[PDB]
Amino acid sequence: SAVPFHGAHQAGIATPVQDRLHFAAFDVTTEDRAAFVALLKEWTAAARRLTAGHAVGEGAYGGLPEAPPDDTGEALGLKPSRLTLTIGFGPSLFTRFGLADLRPEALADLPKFPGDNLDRARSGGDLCVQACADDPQVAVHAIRNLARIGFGKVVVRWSQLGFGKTSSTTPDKQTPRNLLGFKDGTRNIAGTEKDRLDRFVWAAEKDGTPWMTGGSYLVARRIRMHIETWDRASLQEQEDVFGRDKGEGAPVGKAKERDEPFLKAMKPDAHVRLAHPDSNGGATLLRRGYSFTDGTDGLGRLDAGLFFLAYQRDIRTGFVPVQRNLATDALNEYIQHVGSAVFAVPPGVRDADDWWGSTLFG
Amino acid sequence: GSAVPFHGAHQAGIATPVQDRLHFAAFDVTTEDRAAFVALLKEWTAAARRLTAGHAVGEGAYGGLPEAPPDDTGEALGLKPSRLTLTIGFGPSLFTRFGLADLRPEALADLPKFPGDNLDRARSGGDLCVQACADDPQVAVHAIRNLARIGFGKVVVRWSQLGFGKTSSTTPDKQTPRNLLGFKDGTRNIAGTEKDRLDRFVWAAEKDGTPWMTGGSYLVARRIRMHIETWDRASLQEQEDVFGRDKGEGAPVGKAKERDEPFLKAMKPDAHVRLAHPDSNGGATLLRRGYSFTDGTDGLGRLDAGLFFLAYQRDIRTGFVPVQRNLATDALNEYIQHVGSAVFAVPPGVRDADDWWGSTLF
Ligand code: HEM
Ligand code: HEM
Repeated sequence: SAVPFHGAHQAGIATPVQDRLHFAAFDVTTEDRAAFVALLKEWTAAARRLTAGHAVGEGAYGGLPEAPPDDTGEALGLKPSRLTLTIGFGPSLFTRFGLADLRPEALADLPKFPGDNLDRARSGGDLCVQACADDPQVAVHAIRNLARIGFGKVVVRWSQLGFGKTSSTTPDKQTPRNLLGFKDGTRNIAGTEKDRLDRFVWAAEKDGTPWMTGGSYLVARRIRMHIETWDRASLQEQEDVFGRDKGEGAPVGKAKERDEPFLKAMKPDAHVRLAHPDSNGGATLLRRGYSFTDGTDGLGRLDAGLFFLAYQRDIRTGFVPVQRNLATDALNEYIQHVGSAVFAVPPGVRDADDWWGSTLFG
Repeated sequence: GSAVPFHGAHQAGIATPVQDRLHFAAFDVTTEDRAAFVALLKEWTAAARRLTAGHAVGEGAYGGLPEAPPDDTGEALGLKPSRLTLTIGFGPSLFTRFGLADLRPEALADLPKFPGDNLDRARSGGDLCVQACADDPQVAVHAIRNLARIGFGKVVVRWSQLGFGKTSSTTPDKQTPRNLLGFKDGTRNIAGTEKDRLDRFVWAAEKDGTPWMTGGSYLVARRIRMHIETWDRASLQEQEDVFGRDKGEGAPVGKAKERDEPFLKAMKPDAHVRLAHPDSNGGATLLRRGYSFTDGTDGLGRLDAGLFFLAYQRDIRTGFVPVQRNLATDALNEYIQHVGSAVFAVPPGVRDADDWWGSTLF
């Protein structure tokens, strides 16, 4: 029911994937480094309470009548619901507070990729908070109260709600399906694979940026799906796009979802074949994304897709080579990348006296 | 994760326990062929039987001819029914078509202008609606998406609204949920067990003057934006004064327990509960069944937040209209704005496997 907040690493990366997401990018409006550090400390105090299912500050009620309550109250009576709060720092943060020479080289700007149609207003950001929980109101409450605590020092640049599986009704070892109807997550780095996490996800001291040791790098892409076009494709076209069948999710020519793929049996521009580590010099990613459905656009089409999140030890050797290799992906006909951001996710909060960003700000 | 029975004298999704998630879609009709529209209603009813039982529509999501699109888009495969209910309604504009003019119920009244309205016409109205409620958002989206696909060329989605969490209750024996202002919302509603009150206030009766509507209800939908910046800087006393209940327990002012009966004379004259209470409106009583929403940011550095208000009633003229008229002096008006609106006639239930949505009208 709760996930420990403290550790060598931030929670919400290798910890079990929760049913819901509220992801928010913030822009910083203060130039005062001391005021920003103060905020990080207050945010960390609030996060400790939130992830344990307690209200922030003095609480949501019972205080002075003439004062606004410290907590806005909409999570009263709810459980912690495995809430994790994961903070990250965008490249643009390092132009402030004299941090320019502390930007990690692994926090690389992404190139323009073919077919990008990025909405500037739903891209970038000085920092992010990823709120994952099994109850979406727990996640929203966390973001709403962090933004309220930060008011005057940060503003919300963009936000995205997402959903995965509903654990109360769906088994844990069942692979969830994305909104194209295919199982999504079969060949991924699991949180149990400590060695693969050290190799592919966690920043190491020898990587060149000491304050990031134990952190990770996050790529976020809001990927719209062209639902109505996809739904008019034949079953064979859909399966040819991925290289797996739709019902079982087995690789072509195999029987079971978890059978290892035979890449030469897939079409040359099939998604799995292009994204597989063997096709990318061994590049391997921790995918931790969520489906979204925001409504319908002005043409009646479903505004839906995948809020893709990938964690890696170095953006240059993780997301960039794989996404570059998708230049000819058969899936490109049915998707469009419309938002993007990258973040350096710092190491964990070690104990009750530590605070978000302490290794960077000291 | 269980199924809610689809057949009955009334449609499910009204008196039914309120499910965690909402996907509401309003459709406009694009065909002038009454026969083709009746055929759609029958095909939609057949799909709804499958969907509410947790089965795929038509011949299924895979295993068909490779060269044909699958009958079901597949993203709900392996999921439980999740208490999915599908509730159809007919908007007043529908009755300008198919020779239905003289069948428009008088109880399906157009709403007057209310002070403070700022209604977006694009996200208002609609020839018909489908309310999809379920505990699993993927199940709800799947249902809307597949109904829309089946209806291609005969209906188009006009607007849609997702609700990430309920703000209503038809089960007073379960915990009352909170809206994004942090107050319990749903304490004094109509419970699904209160058969006499549902007959008096919710279900249309033959004697009311429209026989085809016997057993149905009337639905008002209002999209309400919340000014959370303004609210969140108000004092606790101000917030509690606005409603007439305390924030922590949700008891009427002066009393100890949520479900103690309000003593209205102890509330401020402009308190929401005092103004909305049946005793202040000649006995007018509503079944409220709304959900919270957030659609990103407002572009001004803040989270967007609202309440998608849904009310069912026996006659719009004796339910929503008098109550909302009495809210002209509501203290809550300082913190909300109605920005979308629609009314629908919700026909009687689908009696058995031979029946179909709208059969008593057509
Ligand atoms: C809407 C967009 C996308 C959809 C629907 C999608 C869907 C899928 C599916 C169905 C699979 C096979 C099952 C699995 O192993 O998870 C898969 C695998 C994979 N995808 Fe995607 N994907 C999308 C975007 C991306 C992007 C943007 C990247 C990276 C830049 C990516 C990288 C991968 C990787 C690495 C695998 C595993 C390949 C393997 O090792 O077998 N995907 N994806
Ligand atoms: C964002 C908008 C609104 C919010 C935050 C809100 C909030 C509340 C709250 C906190 C209660 C007290 C607990 C309860 O009995 O449910 C309440 C009661 C009630 N509300 Fe609202 N409400 C809103 C809009 C409306 C509207 C538009 C109507 C009808 C036109 C309405 C009608 C009622 C009724 C009939 C009651 C029960 C009064 C009683 O019999 O005691 N509300 N509302």
